[PDB]
Amino acid sequence: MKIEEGKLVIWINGDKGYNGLAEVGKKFEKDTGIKVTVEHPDKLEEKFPQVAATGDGPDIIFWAHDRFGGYAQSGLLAEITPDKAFQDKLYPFTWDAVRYNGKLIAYPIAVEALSLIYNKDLLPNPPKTWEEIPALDKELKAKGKSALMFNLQEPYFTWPLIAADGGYAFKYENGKYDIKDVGVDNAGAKAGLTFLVDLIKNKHMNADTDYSIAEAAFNKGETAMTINGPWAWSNIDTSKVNYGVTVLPTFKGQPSKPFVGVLSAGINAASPNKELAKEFLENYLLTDEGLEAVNKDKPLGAVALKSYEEELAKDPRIAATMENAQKGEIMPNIPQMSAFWYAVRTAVINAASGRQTVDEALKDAQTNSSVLYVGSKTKEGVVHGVATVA
Ligand SMILES: OC[C@H]1O[C@H](O[C@H]2[C@H](O)[C@@H](O)[C@@H](O)O[C@@H]2CO)[C@H](O)[C@@H](O)[C@@H]1O
Repeated sequence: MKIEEGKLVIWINGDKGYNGLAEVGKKFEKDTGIKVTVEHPDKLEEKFPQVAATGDGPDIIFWAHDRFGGYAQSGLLAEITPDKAFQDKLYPFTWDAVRYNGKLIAYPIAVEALSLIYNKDLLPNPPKTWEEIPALDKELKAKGKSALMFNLQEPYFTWPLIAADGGYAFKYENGKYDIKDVGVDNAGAKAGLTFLVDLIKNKHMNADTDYSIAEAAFNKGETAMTINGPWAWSNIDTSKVNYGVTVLPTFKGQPSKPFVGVLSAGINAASPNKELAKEFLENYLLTDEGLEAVNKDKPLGAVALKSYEEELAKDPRIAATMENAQKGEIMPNIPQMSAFWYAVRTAVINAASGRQTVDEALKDAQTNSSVLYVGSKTKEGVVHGVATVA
């Protein structure tokens, strides 16, 4: 087989606590002799389905739940078999996130949402509104700093602002998402993206800023604010910055609405190690000690495991995560999410760079948002012979 029998290969995004996860893997190996190798490939959410479609890849894939319906529909995921006693250990909300066509398709790990992160020494009183950011930036620029830097390459980070005044992905009614009813080019979405583009045109932000650039600037103390998730807190702890984590600014008086993700672990349908993967996930990772090892590396957010309590008091950063999560919406897990995200990525990048107007960018994204992975689609070469055209 392509996937090696008798070991586990696990893929997780490079922003998460892969070192802590590897520690859990080493404990599994110490107890059972089964080697666990953790990797963090680039473009994971795309690499996984490409390799899994050919029966290759990791035994276990970690990503937010929104990608998993597409993976399931394409036959890339094993059926998971947690018993009732195991299911009882995790919050019902988190199982809901990984339920697709009635089946649980992955193990939920933790709830993630973006928050506003700010430097208390530069900015003891962070802005309550998006609208006050230009004036704040002007003052900071005179002091050799800037107001705000965050990743402008992934639409996840701009979505909270696009959604604030009325943008939405897929309409949800009567227990169903309507894939023909998209909210990407409505008045609310246009208002939010226009605000973002104005920030860039007015030199308060730079369209080229990505995750690494924003993190480096915030953690060096060059910018007063950033927008990020729980995984980012570890590096800020290491930094010299005295930081707060708080509610995102409002726009037109309405809350920013981050899309809430549940980090989840799926088992590759091609894996010959499905029972090993179940043992590892249920009995090693989704335990107080397992989650602690990952969380101590990079924070997970609000974990799915009911029993977990490694602190004496609440973590105010988690409280802020939850406040933002409650203001936002849970991502759909439907297969159409990949098309939505590709479309909105294009719109934000093109509007931010000036390649298109906001109206044109969102018009296209609306059209483009409204099975995914099979060998004969995902293979990089041709599958028919040239002779066929004769
Ligand atoms: O930007 C589109 C992207 O958004 C989400 O990905 C997040 C992920 O959920 C977070 O955990 C964070 O760590 O990384 C990503 C942002 O760069 C969706 O989950 C993903 O499918 C989508 O492509």
